[PDB]
Amino acid sequence: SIDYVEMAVNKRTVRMPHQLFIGGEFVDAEGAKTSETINPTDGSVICQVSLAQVTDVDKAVAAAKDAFENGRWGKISARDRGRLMYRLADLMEQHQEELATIEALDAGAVYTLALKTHVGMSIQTFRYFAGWCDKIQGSTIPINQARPNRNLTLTRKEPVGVCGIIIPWNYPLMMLSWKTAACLAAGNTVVIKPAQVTPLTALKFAELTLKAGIPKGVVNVLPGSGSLVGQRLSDHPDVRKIGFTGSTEVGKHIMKSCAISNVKKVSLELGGKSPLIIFADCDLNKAVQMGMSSVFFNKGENCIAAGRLFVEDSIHDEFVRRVVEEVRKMKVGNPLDRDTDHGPQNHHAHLVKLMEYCQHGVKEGATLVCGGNQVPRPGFFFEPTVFTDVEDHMFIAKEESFGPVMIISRFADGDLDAVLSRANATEFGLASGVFTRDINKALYVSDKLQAGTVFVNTYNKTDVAAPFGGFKQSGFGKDLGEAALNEYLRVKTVTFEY
Amino acid sequence: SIDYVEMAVNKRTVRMPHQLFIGGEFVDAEGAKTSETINPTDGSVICQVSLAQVTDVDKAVAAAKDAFENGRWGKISARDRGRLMYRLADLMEQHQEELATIEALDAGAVYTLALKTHVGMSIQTFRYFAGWCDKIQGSTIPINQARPNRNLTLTRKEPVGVCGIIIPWNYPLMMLSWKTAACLAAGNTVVIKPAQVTPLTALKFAELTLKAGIPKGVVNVLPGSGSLVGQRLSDHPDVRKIGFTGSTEVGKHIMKSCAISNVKKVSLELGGKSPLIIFADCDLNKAVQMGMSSVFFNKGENCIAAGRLFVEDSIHDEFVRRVVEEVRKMKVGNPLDRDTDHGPQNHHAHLVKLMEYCQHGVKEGATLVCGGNQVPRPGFFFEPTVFTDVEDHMFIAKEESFGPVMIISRFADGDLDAVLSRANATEFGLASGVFTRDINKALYVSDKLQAGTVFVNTYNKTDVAAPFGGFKQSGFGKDLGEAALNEYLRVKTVTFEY
Amino acid sequence: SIDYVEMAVNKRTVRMPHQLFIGGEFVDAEGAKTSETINPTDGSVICQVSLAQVTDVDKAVAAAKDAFENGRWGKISARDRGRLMYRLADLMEQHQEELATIEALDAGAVYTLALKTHVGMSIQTFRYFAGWCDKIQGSTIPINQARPNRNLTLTRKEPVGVCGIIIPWNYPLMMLSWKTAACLAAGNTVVIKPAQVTPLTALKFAELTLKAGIPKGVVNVLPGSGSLVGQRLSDHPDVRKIGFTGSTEVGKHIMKSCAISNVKKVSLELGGKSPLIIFADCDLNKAVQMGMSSVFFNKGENCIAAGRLFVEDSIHDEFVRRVVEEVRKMKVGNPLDRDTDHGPQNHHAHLVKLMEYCQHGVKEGATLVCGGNQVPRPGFFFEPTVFTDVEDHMFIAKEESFGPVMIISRFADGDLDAVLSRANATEFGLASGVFTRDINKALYVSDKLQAGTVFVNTYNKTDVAAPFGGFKQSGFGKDLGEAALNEYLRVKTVTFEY
Amino acid sequence: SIDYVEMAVNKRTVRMPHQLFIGGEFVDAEGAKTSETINPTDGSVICQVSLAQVTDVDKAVAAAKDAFENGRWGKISARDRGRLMYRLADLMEQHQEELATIEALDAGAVYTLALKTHVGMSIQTFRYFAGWCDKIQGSTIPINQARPNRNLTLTRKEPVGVCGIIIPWNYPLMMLSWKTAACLAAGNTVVIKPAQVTPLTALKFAELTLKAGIPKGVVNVLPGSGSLVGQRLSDHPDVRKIGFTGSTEVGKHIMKSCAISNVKKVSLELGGKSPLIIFADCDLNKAVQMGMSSVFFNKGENCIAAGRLFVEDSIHDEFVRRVVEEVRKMKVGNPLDRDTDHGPQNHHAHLVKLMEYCQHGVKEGATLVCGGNQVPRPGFFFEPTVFTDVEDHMFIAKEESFGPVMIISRFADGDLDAVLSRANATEFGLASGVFTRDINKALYVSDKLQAGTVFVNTYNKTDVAAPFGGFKQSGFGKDLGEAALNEYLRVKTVTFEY
Ligand SMILES: Cc1cc2c(C(C)C)c(O)c(O)c(C=O)c2c(O)c1-c1c(C)cc2c(C(C)C)c(O)c(O)c(C=O)c2c1O
Repeated sequence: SIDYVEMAVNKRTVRMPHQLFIGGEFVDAEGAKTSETINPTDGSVICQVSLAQVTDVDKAVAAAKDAFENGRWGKISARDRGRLMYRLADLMEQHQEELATIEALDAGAVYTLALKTHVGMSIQTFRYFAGWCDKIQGSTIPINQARPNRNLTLTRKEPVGVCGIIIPWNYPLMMLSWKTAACLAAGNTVVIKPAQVTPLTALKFAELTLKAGIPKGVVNVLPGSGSLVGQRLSDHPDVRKIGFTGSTEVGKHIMKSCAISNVKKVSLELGGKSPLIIFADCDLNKAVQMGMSSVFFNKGENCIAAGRLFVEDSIHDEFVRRVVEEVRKMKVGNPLDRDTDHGPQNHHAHLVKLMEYCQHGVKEGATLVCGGNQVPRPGFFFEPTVFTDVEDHMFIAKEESFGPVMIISRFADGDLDAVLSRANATEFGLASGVFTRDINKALYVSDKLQAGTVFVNTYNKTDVAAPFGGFKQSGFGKDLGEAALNEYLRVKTVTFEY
Repeated sequence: SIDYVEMAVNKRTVRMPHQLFIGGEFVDAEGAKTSETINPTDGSVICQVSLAQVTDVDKAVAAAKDAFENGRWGKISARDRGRLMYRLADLMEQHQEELATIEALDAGAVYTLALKTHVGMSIQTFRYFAGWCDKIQGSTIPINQARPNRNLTLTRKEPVGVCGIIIPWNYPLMMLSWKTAACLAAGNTVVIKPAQVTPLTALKFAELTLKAGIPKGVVNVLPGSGSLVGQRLSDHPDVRKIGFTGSTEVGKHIMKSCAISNVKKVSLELGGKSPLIIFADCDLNKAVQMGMSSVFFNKGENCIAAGRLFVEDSIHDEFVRRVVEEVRKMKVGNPLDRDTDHGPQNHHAHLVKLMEYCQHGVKEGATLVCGGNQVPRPGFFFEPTVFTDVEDHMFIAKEESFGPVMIISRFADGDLDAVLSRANATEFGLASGVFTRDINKALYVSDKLQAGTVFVNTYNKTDVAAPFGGFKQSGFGKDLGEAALNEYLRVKTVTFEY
Repeated sequence: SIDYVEMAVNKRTVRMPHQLFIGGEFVDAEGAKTSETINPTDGSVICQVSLAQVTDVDKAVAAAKDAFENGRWGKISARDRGRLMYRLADLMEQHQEELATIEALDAGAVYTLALKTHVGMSIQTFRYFAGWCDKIQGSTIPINQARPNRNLTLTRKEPVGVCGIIIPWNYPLMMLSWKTAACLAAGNTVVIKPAQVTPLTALKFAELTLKAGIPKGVVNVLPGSGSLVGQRLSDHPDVRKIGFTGSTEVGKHIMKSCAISNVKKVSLELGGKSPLIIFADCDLNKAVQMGMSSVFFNKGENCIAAGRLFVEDSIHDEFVRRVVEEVRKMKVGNPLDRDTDHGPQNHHAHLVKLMEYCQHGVKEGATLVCGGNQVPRPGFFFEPTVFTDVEDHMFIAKEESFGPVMIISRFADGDLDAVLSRANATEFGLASGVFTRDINKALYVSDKLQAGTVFVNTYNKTDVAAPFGGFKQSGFGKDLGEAALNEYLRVKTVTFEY
Repeated sequence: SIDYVEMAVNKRTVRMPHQLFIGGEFVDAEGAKTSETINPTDGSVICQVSLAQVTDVDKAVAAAKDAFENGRWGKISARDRGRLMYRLADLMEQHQEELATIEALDAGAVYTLALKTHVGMSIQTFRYFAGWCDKIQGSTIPINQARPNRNLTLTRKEPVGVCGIIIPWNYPLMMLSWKTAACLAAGNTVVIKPAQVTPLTALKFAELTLKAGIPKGVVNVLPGSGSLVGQRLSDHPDVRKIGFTGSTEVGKHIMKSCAISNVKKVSLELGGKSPLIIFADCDLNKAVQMGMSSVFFNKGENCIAAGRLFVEDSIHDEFVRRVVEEVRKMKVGNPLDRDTDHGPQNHHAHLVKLMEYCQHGVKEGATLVCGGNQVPRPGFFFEPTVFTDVEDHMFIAKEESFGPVMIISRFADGDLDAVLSRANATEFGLASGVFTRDINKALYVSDKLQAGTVFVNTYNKTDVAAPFGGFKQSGFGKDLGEAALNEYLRVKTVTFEY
């Protein structure tokens, strides 16, 4: 009998769950504590959400150890687990207008992608990663056949324990499923520390599993403070695995728990500085458009998006002045409004956090080729900014903006390794990109970039079986791929003899 | 023109290298600093060995970045790399009397295994792991074939960088090669922080590569202090990977560098508490002998050896009183002496470090069924001790002895899960064992033990293609196997389109 | 608008397809030719089925070359192919009472397995082998990196062409899916030459794909004469691959087309002489029961079933006299009748074909310990026969019975290699078996048997990811496993350079 | 005490073995039968070689079943087998002047490649394929873990039996080793039916194994008649495997034994019609030279060499008239003579067999742009011929020449699929080629060619780890690669339970 302040918004009764779903039920935090959520389109508040404490971390990793151990999920055969996980996708996509508008409402994400991605892109990873439940294998090798005896082996892939779930702030709901598939499938159960700014898409998901009847205590979400609930899950002895994506900061401090508390594996992701090295030889009509889609996607709140958009001289002002036109083409409106092409940032201070970045570089001597300050309306709409020719020593060409701020640079006509060593030199080593058509110019674009997905001639390809991770300065541990069930599952050995 | 105080010992001119082989040559430490080595058979000293400083860690990870980058090893085709690594095995096994007697002399290891293991067991892993040089593969998947375009992919396996080499103290030379194969092969070069108590087997190896002409700066060894040279390699920015085996201690403090300095992967191993659950149903003649070989091997200095030798009641005193006879059968003598069946421990205080362990349990109420104190001769020979019936709460049945101290326990006749939950409860989760013949009693021995190599009906199988690692409380990262070239090699992605 | 003589039988409207589904539709043979089907429970006929000609083999391998080339299946991306193949499993298992009762009706298979296997066992291999559609890989090696140039490679796995489908007679429907998964998945399309005695389970499957909307001309089934339709598919130039299981005869004559017509690969399976070497040490209660289930399964029409049931002396009459009781325990009734434990053979003359086998050995001097002749009822029920002690030179201990005729032999108490060389000497080298508990007696049971699945302590394990084939005298080419997509997919090479 | 008519030729005592090395010794054929060898440089004879009978095929496959079964090779551990096979490479390359000049003398091969390839290229495949002796693996999967029991598996890779060795006529010695590595390594032994025209390089190899002391009866070579010794090995029951490369003819008649005699696997290769589709965009200086090296290599006796050298219009006469100059540049001389760039064909009538091919096309209307008839000197030197513009219907543009007869065609400037469908239409589907630099023109060159090694921008790369085979009309079964030990080794299954 969970309570909801029923929100008949966007032609649908939005019920975004408030409680802390634990032990089979949604419940409040310590003493009926709470934590609100913000309407980023206006700065408004939406509703009340309980915010757990260190009172709860004693409860989640002990109550979600029920599903792991005793009930249905702990032991049911390989089929119905996926077959139950698969039925989730049956209910969920039916209610995309729930997860579309909600994530259109929670994190202000535009409705146009709120339908395609914010439910659709989740519908895929439910069914692609619900695959390997009854399909995962041993691989068991030729042990020493010890004469005069006869030997054997069979290693295997086994679940680990209980896991940590730190969804980032930017992509709240869809990046729940991207970490609700590779975690549950490996045999274990989950306990989620969502983003509390937009936790209402996250908490909305588990209610469907309620009807969907997954074994009790298999999935439990947990809003909370920044580094208490995270740390309290970051140090508990019971927890076995840990999922997070966010700043570069939290890890080097959170990764000191893992040197101490319980040596359990770690899974952290950091934002990046993808250099999108556009030559001019590619089709200039698409060198700008998908180039313009390369950065300004989903109002700039893109995880890997390339904020250093190199261009050859021959098309720069061309690419600029055309893109300069394209910077004007966008729509700023209600994300649930179909025509909306640009919405507000996630949060209030962050629009500040982006603007000074603009202000930083502009003071350096940066060609503020448009905007750079807040769109003059409630919420935190920001003017899509376009710098120019900013070299590396400046502060804008090193910091992660976290905004739709196209921050160009430039090089010599046809350069391969030098300026791309201005694409190679950034320590944020997540993504990359390139455009080209003569691929005697894509033979040296993708070999040498020490990046984690060394694209060529495209970008923006959020698709389920693209196995993904990051290199040095944005984490380790791969998501959205087969290795996702490479670490999540523990390797046993055996060694018989007769 | 390296200098050696030529040691014509054991019918052979022992030249154990003293210097710090860097930049292509063996050289001394800071200001001609040194660090001695101990003769564990007598407590004597052998010779002088320079001990590097933080002056050197600026030199190794910058000079061994030469082989990686510019010379032969950085770029030569896949064949001659193994073909050069393979020629190493041509020279080395010819001089087993070098690495046999030396390791018979350095770490006091008996000659009987000094020939079979301390060179022979190294001769294997040179040639089994010199295999995959020109044999390692991509595995490149079906990317979204994006209509109306046509797509592709090809991931790959790439070297990482420069690595850290902390050979443990116990198995000095052979465990060099076990980490001189999986490291060099992946494309990178190596820099070795050996055990300085017995660094003279370690430093002896690289001289053969000198004749063997491996590319310069590919292999460089480095004696040094405990946690300076280790830490100074534990924090440098240049270093990319790190190899160590030793105490459980150093990691939880060393693993705080990896949360900070440069996030590079880690590879650490800790000693263990393998419960060797001998039923009586196995052949009692071999239930004792290989059981007796299960612990007392190479004078107790065994990395995974089972120091909790469970036995059913029916054979306990039988297994005891027979093994009690077998505890007497052993030889204590010069390890290079063929008849020697038991030598001294590694080091002086450690024989203390083992004896109080004996003294600890005996004060608890432990049946000191023999010995327990130092063999009355120079060096640090120790009397093979046999306790009995020691339950878990005591200090001996929880601590790692690090000695040939057979520390029994006991259970009910035919028990499967309970007493093996006294085999399951220890957090040192490296090895295991079991004996049995009716393998309706090996169906529940090996499934449930949360250990890393869940043996059945044998033990002691140091062989090259037995892929090995540890579980929770002794590290993470697998050695001596195919996954050894699973982490050492970085995964790239590509994504074309036409 | 396919026609069906609607059969409201077994509480369900059996529509078993009659036509020759080609070019997208079910259609009749040459000139409206036909070929009937037999009710094996009674000798009755069920309905009319067109029987194609050499008029059709010009049509199938030219019309099913449509799906391969132009329509949806030829080019759709990796996902929906499985996603369309997966939706097949959505419809099909819903109508198990169709494929259960039909195969309960077509081939007289008992309903008890008609539900579990004759639809259930097909439901698995739809979903396990619908896996590898979007999951199959290249594996692309280190080509000579030719200095002063720079090289590469990427091999791949590609579909072959059009294939040949000869389902055997015994397991009509379920062995359709076992060859409807590994064939379709590799990129190609299929054309089926089913068993015309029981083609009504086979032809029933493709109607569901009609609703299931697989690309046109991807699947086409074809009843026909014995060695015309088979030969006419055995010699056509267009056909690229060929699937068949049946007698040892047809191949050595059919394999002369492959030396001539078009050199395309071949896939043939032959029945076998699995020696099921039961020691007595195994649990005698299960040494008989699963031993009795080892032969008499699905009324003896078992593909690999062990018809030489060795036993130690100590239990022979015991195992006999108990099994002698068990030979009486069985039910002979309507296969769709739940209590039915034994049904008729497939066909009329075959019950003859089995009885003389009985008659053969009995004339030799065989202890006809029960029955041996026809059950006195319509259809062709046969009395479960049990011989004894028949040695090898006789005709029964060499011929394939193709019946539930438990044909024992015997040996010395505890013999390992000699009598098992009466298990080793038979050239039918498909299966094997053994029972044992002390597995110092399963150390020499399974090493030396030159068989294709060298079982120990079980049998009867028809499961999807058990990769299966045969050795010398029963074919070559493996089914029900990963190598199934090892041959079906052609290996390309490439070799770049820059 | 083998006899040799000692030939102190080429500054070295050529001992080419005459006998039939069987049962450990070299011996003569039936009744001291013989079979000569021809000096192709002059038509001269070299010496006497016994030619076995069907008297011998009773001896080889029974005497070489000794090594397989009883002696050293049957059972010695994995190391020394390669270690003995590896020592072969120690002796053999030392005597390259033996195998260089001999093959310079036997098959008239030029000394320039007689050193690099005819011993050097053999020295590689001895050591690359002597690798996998002690390195080959199981791969043993997750069998149904059948609750309430606990299951396992371990498949493996096992030797097959005795094999058939039909070295072709063209590349006599080096193609011995290419089939002396993948055969011996898999556990079995070998019996060689070499080319009797040039059997003196072949028979020369096994003498070194005599000193090299491989286990007796592991290797036995056998000169003989065309289709008796081949057929007599083609039908024997004992033989298990079969190796041959030669005409397209012998197989479709020899492959009728395999449908009958003993169903054992088959390995046959046929010559090809590689279309070497040179665009003009590639460097025209190398478009001719390596193009000219693409066909005229080792005096035209090239197994896969592209005898249909397409060219764009823009460079045709250019490529022609320059290559026309290059057709003149070559040297015709003694193959052991260093300056020799062109030698005679293998045999007397074959130079006829090539000339009428010239005569065939020239009568069709072919531009005989040079030569076309015999070089006017003893032996069978042939004038390097260059046709032009010959379209497909003619006889020269369909037949395999088997000569250095550059037989051009032509197309439209920049054509991709049409004229390459004159590269795609030939049913000889072994090799291919292409030149290009803008690899928007190598994106459609290599995808669609139904060939077995779909080259781009190079050719002529005989290297050991290039896994090789053929497509439809030149055989099946891959050589010089990892799959070479994919078929040669039989797959076992096991299936335990507890
Ligand atoms: C991967 C693939 C899947 C296809 C499928 C799926 C959905 C089953 C079809 O259904 C289908 O109809 C296809 C036919 O078009 C088809 C197809 O062509 C390819 C393909 C492609 C796109 C490019 C290749 C290249 C490029 C660099 C040009 C190679 O270099 C190369 O070597 C290849 C070979 O491996 C190679 C190749 O196989």
